[PDB]
Amino acid sequence: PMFIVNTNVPRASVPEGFLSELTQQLAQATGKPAQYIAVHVVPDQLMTFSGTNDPCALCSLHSIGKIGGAQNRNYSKLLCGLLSDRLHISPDRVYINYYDMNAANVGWNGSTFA
Amino acid sequence: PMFIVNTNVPRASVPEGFLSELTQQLAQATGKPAQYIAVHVVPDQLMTFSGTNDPCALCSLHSIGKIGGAQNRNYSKLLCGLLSDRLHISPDRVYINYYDMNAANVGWNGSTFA
Amino acid sequence: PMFIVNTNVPRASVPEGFLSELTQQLAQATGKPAQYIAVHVVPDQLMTFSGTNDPCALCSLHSIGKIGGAQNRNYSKLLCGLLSDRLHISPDRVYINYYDMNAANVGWNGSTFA
Repeated sequence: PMFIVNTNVPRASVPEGFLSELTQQLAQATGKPAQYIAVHVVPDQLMTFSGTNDPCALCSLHSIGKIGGAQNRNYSKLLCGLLSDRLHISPDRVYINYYDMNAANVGWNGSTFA
Repeated sequence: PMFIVNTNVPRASVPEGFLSELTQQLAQATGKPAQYIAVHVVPDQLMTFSGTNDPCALCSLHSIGKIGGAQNRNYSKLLCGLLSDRLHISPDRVYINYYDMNAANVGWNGSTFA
Repeated sequence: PMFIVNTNVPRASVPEGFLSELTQQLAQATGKPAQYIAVHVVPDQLMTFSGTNDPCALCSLHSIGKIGGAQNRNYSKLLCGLLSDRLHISPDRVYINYYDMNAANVGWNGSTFA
């Protein structure tokens, strides 16, 4: 899976460890091995949410499978809780787009996974 | 809805107010209130279009519903018009990918819209 | 078509000429003009793969058609080979998500392709 976070919080506010904690927390939550988790954090972005420029985040989680109604609620609880606790971004200024990717549409290692 | 613009136009060429103009022009054309609209603008990118590095932009609009061929041509004329009057990017060097998100695949506020 | 690469390799490590190369190699592999190809490379990113900060990349290829089993396998050989020879990223630390876009969902020149 891959998790991307874009945020107007500044770089010096993302705590050491934050990527490694999202890696291990996502491997538990998705049940995928940690070796296939990628995390990407992009601070200091020019963003607005609900018309204001208070701290906010736009995120994406792509996974082959493990995407659905209850699971994505669970991911939002986990990921909005870490973005509030670690980055101090209120949950109601976070969006997370979830994508259930087909294996034939994810390249890795020179081939795809179908 | 969430609108993202990535462009090779430099930061200082992106005028103040441009994220509020896209917020209020999206809430009028999508019909969704500004509370739900997030906008993210990323200047100074390394990007080419048709092979050349004149001004260009790659953008995405994600929304739960309100996405279709004729709606998307309305959004394309309004957003290409703001990118050409504000950022002076030619409309034929702009791509906008539109995504109709299922509510269960959008997280917000620690849960999801399903 | 549009190809985006996000990677933690530094900007000075990207060959000057790498976007032109990717334009021309994605016009020979998708079979599409280089006028409608857009390429975007984002170095120096905060990202991890398998929980370590060794060189990695998260990419996307979007195209109207030309996207499917065989073609995605071919693009994964071509583009994993390019990022390993040019940016020295190991193919097992690259993800490429492939998106077959409906023509009605791609805006360009103030309209959509359908």
